Amino acid sequence: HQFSSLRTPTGDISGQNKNNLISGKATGRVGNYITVAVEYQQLEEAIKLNQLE
Amino acid sequence: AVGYQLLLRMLSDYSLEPTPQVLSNAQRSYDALMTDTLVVPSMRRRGDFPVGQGNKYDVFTSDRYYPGDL
Repeated sequence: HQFSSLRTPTGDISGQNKNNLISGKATGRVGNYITVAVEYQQLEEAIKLNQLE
Repeated sequence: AVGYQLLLRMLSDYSLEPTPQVLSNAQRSYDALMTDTLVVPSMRRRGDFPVGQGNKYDVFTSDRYYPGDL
């Protein structure tokens, strides 16, 4: 929050508008999916590459 | 080979019985033709067959068993 001030010779604040109270917001959202996919023949994959590591 | 096979399949049009010499020539040429294009498949390991410790399946290869299927 932020506020302002009034300067007067005597502090008559009778008609001058007083500080109003306004509240803000900051929203966070979710993004899209980070997707990577592969397709293959598992016997050809397991020819020399075991454990799929 | 192609000519002899065609002659054998075509002689019936004119109703002619082939002679033994033509038959021998045709079969010999066909045998040569089939000899030219002969391929003998080679069997492969089952797939659950173990790979011995002598192959060093720790660092040399990751295969504890043969793929053997393709």
